Amino acid sequence: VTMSPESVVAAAGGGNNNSGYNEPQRFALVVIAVNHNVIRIMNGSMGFPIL
Amino acid sequence: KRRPHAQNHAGYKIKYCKQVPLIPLHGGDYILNHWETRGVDRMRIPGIQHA
Repeated sequence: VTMSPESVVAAAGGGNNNSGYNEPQRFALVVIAVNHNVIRIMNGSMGFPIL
Repeated sequence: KRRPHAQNHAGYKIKYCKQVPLIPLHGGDYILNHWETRGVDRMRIPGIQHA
């Protein structure tokens, strides 16, 4: 991922009153994936054959 | 005068002590039934998954 000029200028402080970026700002990256699974229902119990 | 009646024989009190099994009657609880056993997944393909 490539960052942004707004982010690199707001990383440091220097903003005026009610600007939000008057103080140093740091960011974190989060990644979420969604996948499939198979559930077996027999013998009064369940589980993942492939896990 | 009639002869008095009372216990005369001392009986047979076998020495030492005997045993009883002292086993739970049904045993339905305290024990699972090979299913819903926590920490293990019965519905799993054999370990050929890492093969």
